[PDB]
Amino acid sequence: MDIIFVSTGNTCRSPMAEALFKSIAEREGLNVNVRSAGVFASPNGKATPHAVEALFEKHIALNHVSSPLTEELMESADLVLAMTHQHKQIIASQFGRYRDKVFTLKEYVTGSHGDVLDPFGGSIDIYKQTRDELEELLRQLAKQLKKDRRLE
Repeated sequence: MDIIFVSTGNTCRSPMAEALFKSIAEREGLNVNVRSAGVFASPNGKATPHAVEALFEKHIALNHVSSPLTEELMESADLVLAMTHQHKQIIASQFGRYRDKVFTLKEYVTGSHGDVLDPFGGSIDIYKQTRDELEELLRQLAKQLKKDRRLE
């Protein structure tokens, strides 16, 4: 029931995923704790302006503080969903004890190997396309988690 989304900087995809998923899960009455982290994150970080603007259009306020992935986070998580395969492997090399909870978002939800590509430095339309890709995956993730008895 404790889910963590992980990207590189924890400024774009992963905070977007966390905010979109919180919104979706609350609509559906899922019992989840949602967090996000970055494998190379410098905290004190806000989400990027385009990430914030992309969610703002969907009436979601992306108020976020960037955070590094910690051993404490890895331990409390039931599921760790990485944006790309490279993230998955980086997490696995640093937190090998917890590899069994780490999957890419696309592989966990769709069964397909695929990455959620980095929008950083891109235009607002790049971010809106990332938002839309994420929302689709996350709506499916929400329906799937409904069947997980770990939701208590």
